[PDB]
Amino acid sequence: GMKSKILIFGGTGYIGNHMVKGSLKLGHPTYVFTRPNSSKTTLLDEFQSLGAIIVKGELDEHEKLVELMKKVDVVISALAVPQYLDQFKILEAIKVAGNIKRFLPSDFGVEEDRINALPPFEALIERKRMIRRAIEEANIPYTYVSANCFASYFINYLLRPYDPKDEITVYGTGEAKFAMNYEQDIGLYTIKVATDPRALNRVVIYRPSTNIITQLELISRWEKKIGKKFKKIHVPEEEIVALTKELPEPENIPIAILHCLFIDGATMSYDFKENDVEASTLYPELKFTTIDELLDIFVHDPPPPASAAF
Ligand SMILES: NC(=O)c1ccc[n+]([C@@H]2O[C@H](COP(=O)([O-])OP(=O)(O)OC[C@H]3O[C@@H](n4cnc5c(N)ncnc54)[C@H](OP(=O)(O)O)[C@@H]3O)[C@@H](O)[C@H]2O)c1
Repeated sequence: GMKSKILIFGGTGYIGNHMVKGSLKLGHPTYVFTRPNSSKTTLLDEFQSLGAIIVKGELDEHEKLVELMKKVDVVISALAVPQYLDQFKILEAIKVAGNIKRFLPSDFGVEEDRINALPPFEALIERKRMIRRAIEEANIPYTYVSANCFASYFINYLLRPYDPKDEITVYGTGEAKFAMNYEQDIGLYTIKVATDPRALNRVVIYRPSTNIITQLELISRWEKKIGKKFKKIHVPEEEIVALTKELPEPENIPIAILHCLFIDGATMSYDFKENDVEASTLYPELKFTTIDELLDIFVHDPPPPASAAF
């Protein structure tokens, strides 16, 4: 009834599917824009069975976007890095429609307006900021979400639980702190704040105290969980730096993220600004799945590994 109608772009995506599910679970009328040449047919069928309205089309269909924007209240973009400036197509429709109550561009990472990485990653951040400036310039109501590290994503990446190897690779010293959150919670919380007046025109950061850790600490705890000690092999920072300069694109981009995440610890290298909102504090009936709980999940039923597109 009163439920805001939510439109999600990139809904079949890695993090996008969680926003679609949390939206439906929260009883929000949910529209999912997806490409006709969709290969996520089985996932779309699932969304459909959950009550979601599927809208096939291309971002180039400006008029379709405009007429669609008119039927919804909230717009969330969970598009991949390759499609970042394409968000200007979504932005143009919103502007023409004029009725959008909240717009969440595709961030869901580190806090771009307060951290600096190597040229490769610095370039992608610059783009996100371009989007942000355009949003504020037009006075479009928004919410900037810094979700920090996708947990299942990085546990698979750093621990390779689907590989009984005796060694484990540590980037840099492994002493750098970072925060990692379960993908399911990132989705649910993003939907909550997209309608939370407390997040209107604000930067929301997902940093629950129970999800801050270093590579070494993560490894050490995984070891206790499974009762197996691993041989640690470090990759010097200087080597990671050289690679970002040598390796081509997009190969060198995740190399720059790794340095920024696990070597620089850009997800913990800053203190909260006055206007910042840390989401775990917003809802007493909700909580982020903790690291220990996450390790438990990877023991009882580990989720499959995944790689982001660059
Ligand atoms: N913080 C972290 O640890 C972390 C990790 C990974 C990603 N991220 C961030 O999360 C956001 C989304 O990442 P993601 O990996 O979830 O995205 P993704 O799964 O790679 O892609 C999202 C969706 O984009 C649509 N799409 C793909 N190619 C397209 C094209 N050429 N034109 C139009 N639409 C296209 C697809 O949907 P359809 O097939 O339905 O059209 C796809 O499912 C990004 O901003 C990314 O940087 C953060």
